[PDB]
Amino acid sequence: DQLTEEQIAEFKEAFSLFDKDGDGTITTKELGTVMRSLGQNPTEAELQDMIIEVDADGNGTIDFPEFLTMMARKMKDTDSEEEIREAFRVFDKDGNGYISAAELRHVMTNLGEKLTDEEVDEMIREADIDGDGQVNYEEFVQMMTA
Amino acid sequence: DEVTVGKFYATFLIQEYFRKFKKRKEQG
Ligand SMILES: [Ca+2]
Ligand SMILES: [Ca+2]
Ligand SMILES: [Ca+2]
Ligand SMILES: [Ca+2]
Repeated sequence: DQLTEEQIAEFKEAFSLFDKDGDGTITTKELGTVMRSLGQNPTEAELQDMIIEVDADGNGTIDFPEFLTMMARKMKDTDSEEEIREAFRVFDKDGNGYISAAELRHVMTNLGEKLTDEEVDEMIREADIDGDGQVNYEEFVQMMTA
Repeated sequence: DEVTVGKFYATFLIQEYFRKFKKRKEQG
């Protein structure tokens, strides 16, 4: 139940990715723009569905308290395998089952915290168990569970 | 539910991975 100041800051940083204009609410339009920047192409009906599921009052947008309520509860879910696969799909935008340095760099630039190109190479190398220069799904699961 | 919630939580998990990586690398 207990949330730390650091956990709240982490959830705030996740919220700020979707609130493109920084005005305090996530709109359906912003959600679509961010999803497409992460290589996905949701339908307008899917976008409206996602807003409605998080929007606790009726006003049609997501504010941070609504976002935090959903994320703090998700922190107590046990389906870790499904969440890690969703993260894998964010990186693996071409769906070939392997994350390249270029795919990692692309996600990095969209999500905020900057990594140098040397750090991108290092992150790939340290997860690349079999040494083909890319991160497959089973390597990614081990990376994300450490 | 898990489909919608999962997209938002996935970006958190990725941001956390990057943040922990950078913090550990620069640990004094
Ligand atoms: Ca906004
Ligand atoms: Ca609302
Ligand atoms: Ca790929
Ligand atoms: Ca590999």
